[PDB]
Amino acid sequence: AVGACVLCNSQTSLRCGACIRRPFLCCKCCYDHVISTSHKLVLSVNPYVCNAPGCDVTDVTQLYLGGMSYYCKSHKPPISFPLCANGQVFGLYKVTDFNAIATCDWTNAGDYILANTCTERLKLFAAETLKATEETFKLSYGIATVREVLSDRELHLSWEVGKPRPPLNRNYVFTGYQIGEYTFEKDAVVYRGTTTYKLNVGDYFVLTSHTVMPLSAPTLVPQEHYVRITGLYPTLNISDEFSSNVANYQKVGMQKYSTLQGPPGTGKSHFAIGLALYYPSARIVYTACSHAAVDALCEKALKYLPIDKCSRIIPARARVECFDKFKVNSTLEQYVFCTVNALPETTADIVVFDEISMATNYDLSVVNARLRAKHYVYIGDPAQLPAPRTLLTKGTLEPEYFNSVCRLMKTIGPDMFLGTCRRCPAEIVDTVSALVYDNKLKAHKDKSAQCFKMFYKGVITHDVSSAINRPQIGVVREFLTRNPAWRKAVFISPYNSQNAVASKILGLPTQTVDSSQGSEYDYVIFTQTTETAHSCNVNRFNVAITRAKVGILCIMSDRDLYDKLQFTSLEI
Ligand SMILES: [Zn+2]
Ligand SMILES: [Zn+2]
Ligand SMILES: [Zn+2]
Repeated sequence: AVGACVLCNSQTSLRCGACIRRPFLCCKCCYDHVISTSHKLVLSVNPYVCNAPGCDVTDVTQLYLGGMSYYCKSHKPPISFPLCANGQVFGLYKVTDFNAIATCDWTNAGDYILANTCTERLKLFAAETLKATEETFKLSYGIATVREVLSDRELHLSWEVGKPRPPLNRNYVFTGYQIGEYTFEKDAVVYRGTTTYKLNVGDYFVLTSHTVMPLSAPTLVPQEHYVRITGLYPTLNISDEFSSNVANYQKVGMQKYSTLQGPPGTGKSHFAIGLALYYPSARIVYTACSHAAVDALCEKALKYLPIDKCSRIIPARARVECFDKFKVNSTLEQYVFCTVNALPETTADIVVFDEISMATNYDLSVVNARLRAKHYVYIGDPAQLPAPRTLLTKGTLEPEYFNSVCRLMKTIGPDMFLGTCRRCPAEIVDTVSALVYDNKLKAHKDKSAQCFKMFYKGVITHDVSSAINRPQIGVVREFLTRNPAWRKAVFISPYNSQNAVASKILGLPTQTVDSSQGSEYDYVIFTQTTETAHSCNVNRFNVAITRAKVGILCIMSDRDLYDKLQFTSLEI
């Protein structure tokens, strides 16, 4: 019970017993906390409570040191010192932002803003507090017990009365009782077990609430600039394919950490793997939050790096099928491909952290904690989608508050920018260039003349809160009869329930914008479904239309985003 103060580091015996993370606070900082918030319980070796029998005064502002023990006003002896005096709380070795972080419920955008604009030690406190609150909220939702099993991909669920019903999408992963992790999709519900188990009638599902480990490492190690490439040895014989990136690879080697903003299809993955080929002896750990982002780096490595120096690290509690062509769990291979949550304790010459828009400060810290590296490279795009904030319901989280890397990218700018989109027809590139990239994204491809927009509000129905627009799906169905080439299109919409209906009426493969990110398709059909904040979010809209290599059809509800699309308008 003798640690360091989360605000000024000063050693102390005092934690805050009201904070859910119980942070060590120094005498000066502990006072400024307890006098300004509803937080009054101060723990030490013993708690700061009235030592008098039966007395229930725990508020430190109402307590005194009577010799060696603690008493309230009613029980203190004549010779006693008030625990709160001259801006201090009595303890051994004798904050506005900290107070907002410590007391907020994380339902408001301003909470996240302050967790990303505060000091570095307060970013870790914020990250721990948020994640603990997120997990304790999971305990609040109602248990689902199996009433009857229809098929191998359908059952009917009995929901706990009194406790709310969680959103039934891919985002909410349940644990069966352990018969493995299970997900659900909309009385018939589609059940997807990570284990093919005969789901017995009477078995129940709960959202797995995990213990939040404390953070120690910063989100971002302190920046060091070097005059020469440090601890890395470049090739001279370097493949013409990666000639464009060489000046940026020499920037990576001349700084402790670097930021790469790579808009869609600009060569992020190419940049990541080309770093290995430019420093052929350097040990590189490839990390991202999702298995899909780590698999994508694996696929690009399989093509350019020797397969006997690559390992795919898989946690023994396997959640979804991931990359199978590398040696599994060989922690010591020159090239290690691992999700942030599964990272081992190791060192590296270079750490490459991919899809940085999806990373939380919690993740940024866990990386700096498990990996000690000569160089850290952060790759992604603050104009693409952040991790879902399940507690955030009031206000939108702007890109500059996604995490510490995105904040640097949006304030001082990224160290390196991939400026040329090679995936998308120019109609899409020009639209997103103006929308989110300040006219700095350039199109390699010509206009395809296969990018179309239709303004059609249709009719919005709701599967609980998830939205459906049957007319917008109807307009698409009529388009498909006249446009046979599009028969191979991926259907994209901001809503699972819109996609479930699109799948039955159209038979097209189906993707939410969020699940589409990092993917590409020749033809995309996008139905905006609604004019909500969710469906009008410029990041989500940017990701939606930059999935397409050849054609896109956008059935829009929002006049603003419709008018911004530099697409051929359709009638009907
Ligand atoms: Zn302090
Ligand atoms: Zn507190
Ligand atoms: Zn008392």
